[PDB]
Amino acid sequence: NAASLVHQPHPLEHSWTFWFDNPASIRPIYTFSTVEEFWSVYNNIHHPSKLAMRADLYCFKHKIEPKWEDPVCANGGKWTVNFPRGKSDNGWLYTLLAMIGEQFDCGDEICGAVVNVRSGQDKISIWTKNASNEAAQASIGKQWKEFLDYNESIGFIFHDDAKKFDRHAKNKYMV
Repeated sequence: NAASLVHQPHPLEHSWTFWFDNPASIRPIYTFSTVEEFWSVYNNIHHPSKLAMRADLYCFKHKIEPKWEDPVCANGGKWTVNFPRGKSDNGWLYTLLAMIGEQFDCGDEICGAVVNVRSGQDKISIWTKNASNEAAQASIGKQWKEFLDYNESIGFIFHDDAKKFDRHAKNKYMV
């Protein structure tokens, strides 16, 4: 009946799923496919300023698992930004909105994002596919900086390098 007609949800291009790792143990917690479901879920998950130390909160396209070994992610990598502890809520929200709104020019390459809550600095990363496509990666990085008003350099780390070297993995690209 007209009830659904006059209050119709606004579908997203993709479905997305939040995953959480507490402080193989990464679990899916909320899926959403519309703008209204996004805000409903976002308003019931803690913002990073109220997540516990060592928490990782991921938002990935439906059916991409946030693991280096996932076949979509395997040859990919990540861009990373840093924020002071407890000062990452706005950057997280903008990152989410840019992703789910398909605002990136090379938005095909995006897998998802994650916020890592740590003492000292919080980190946010966008995970992408096809690490070796430097042009596409640089487009994403540059465009992300512009969305955030971020004024520092940001680096891209191949998943292959993060797996092999650990803390010691270096940035392949910077922008």
